[PDB]
Amino acid sequence: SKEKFERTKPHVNVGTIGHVDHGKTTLTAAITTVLAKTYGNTSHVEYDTPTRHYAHVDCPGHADYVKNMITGAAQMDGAILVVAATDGPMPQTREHILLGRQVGVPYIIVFLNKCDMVDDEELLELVEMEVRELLSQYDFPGDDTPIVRGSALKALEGDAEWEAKILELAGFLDSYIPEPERAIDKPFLLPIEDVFSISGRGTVVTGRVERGIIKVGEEVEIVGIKETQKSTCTGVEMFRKLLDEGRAGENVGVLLRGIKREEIERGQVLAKPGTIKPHTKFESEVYILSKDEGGRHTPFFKGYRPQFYFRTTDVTGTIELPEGVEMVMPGDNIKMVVTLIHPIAMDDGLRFAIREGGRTVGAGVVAKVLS
RNA sequence: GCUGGCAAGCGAAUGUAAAGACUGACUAAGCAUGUAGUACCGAGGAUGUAGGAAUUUCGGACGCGGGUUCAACUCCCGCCAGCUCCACCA
Ligand SMILES: C/C=C\C=C\[C@@H]1O[C@](O)([C@H](CC)C(=O)NC/C=C\C=C(/C)[C@@H](OC)[C@@H](C)[C@@H]2O[C@H](/C=C/C=C/C=C(\C)C(=O)c3c(O)cc[nH]c3=O)[C@H](O)[C@@H]2O)[C@H](O)[C@H](O)C1(C)C
Ligand SMILES: Nc1nc2c(ncn2[C@@H]2O[C@H](COP(=O)(O)OP(=O)(O)O)[C@@H](O)[C@H]2O)c(=O)[nH]1
Repeated sequence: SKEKFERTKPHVNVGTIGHVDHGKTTLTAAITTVLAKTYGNTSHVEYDTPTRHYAHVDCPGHADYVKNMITGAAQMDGAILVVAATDGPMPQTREHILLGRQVGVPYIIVFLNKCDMVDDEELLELVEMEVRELLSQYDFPGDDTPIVRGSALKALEGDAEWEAKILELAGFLDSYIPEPERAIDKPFLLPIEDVFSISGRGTVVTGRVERGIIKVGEEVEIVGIKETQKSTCTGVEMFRKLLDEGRAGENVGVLLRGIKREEIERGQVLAKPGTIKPHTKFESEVYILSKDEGGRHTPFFKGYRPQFYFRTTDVTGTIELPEGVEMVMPGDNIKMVVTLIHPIAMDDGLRFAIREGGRTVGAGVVAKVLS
């Protein structure tokens, strides 16, 4: 809160969701150190590339942390698959790539650690070919993707070769990730993802601005679980730096006045007044396929109670279908009505995720609202 | 049925009552194929192998949902209702 941030080199979000205990934290720390040297839980570090300013999100690679990882990847603009070159693909890596494809991460860069732990020039190529084949078979891009090999912990050790290699890694990261599209057309909207309580400052809510801008001193409305209320913003900041306005697409922390830590939970949205209204039941078309798209095999019936993940959080919901469909067997391209317990401010065209038993069943697009 | 040959009175003895074949227009009365009928049932005949009565039970409900030992009413998971532990300072 002592640095006046300059809105140059537009913000781009990059997230590392690589394999567990394969060097994600070490890799991001090494990247930050080498960039700050040559240029002068979800860990949100930042670094200013000469091309663009990036915010690096090291997400937890644990399966049980998938719920917050969903927002971390939806938050994310470019994925970094961090994997060891001595073990190759893993079930955890496959789950992570499936989640990334289901959340819609366009650009992914593969990094191969433990390059020097292997005294050969064929095993590294074999594992690179294997991961490339995995990407090409799991609906991912192919030979037009920069694949990065090298050591993630020696990048911090005194060297020159690996420093140059990681600098080249950062270069094509910023090359392969062009200027992203921002949605500052509609009024301001920001889904909440974390809450902090600053002693002497107050409560601050973190998140990626979905749309619109936030000027210092603007009135906004909290809409979400069990509550729709009003508030005032004072002191827009980003990564402990002074800001003047907050564009859309970057993870920022907005300071709210008259906010209670227990009263405000994750799942709500800070919108412009009179824009969106929370609803508990709405009509949506489902896009489940027969068997090979996450959906189950046996022809289940009504009363299904899945979690409907949204931009922020999820909630257990019920589904009702119009007459003409005796069963709700997988293969549901039809429209139905979904009722949720916790009301969340929603708009037409919203894309949500249907999940159950730790696996995604199908997608859904909001068609109408029944309040 | 009027008549039909005549006895019987015109108010007397007092009546055999078969009704199928054959020609053809057939789409019964333009118009597709005909000599007995493929229709229509309703108290005329039959199904009784399967669905209705009893009779063994499958179905359910211990929070729901389902991929689970079927013996599930906690044999595998995601939630939600409480207890605890921390991560958690734009
Ligand atoms: C994943 C949960 C959270 C997502 C959040 C929301 O997802 C979304 O609502 C999203 C809507 C598009 C959503 O609902 N996703 C969540 C739910 C739905 C899932 C989406 C997308 C899919 O389409 C039916 C999606 C995989 C789709 O398959 C296509 C190809 C198939 C790939 C293979 C893998 C699959 C499945 C598979 O079963 C499979 C296999 O076949 C062989 C081997 N092993 C496998 O395991 C293509 O790759 C498309 O991408 C939006 O992206 C929102 O922006 C969001 C981020 C708020
Ligand atoms: N030998 C070797 N070890 C590595 C390399 N990259 C990462 N590591 C190991 O990975 C560990 C760091 O794991 P960490 O990032 O904290 O786990 P994660 O966050 O779940 O990915 C370190 O102890 C390193 O020994 C590498 O290139 N070579």
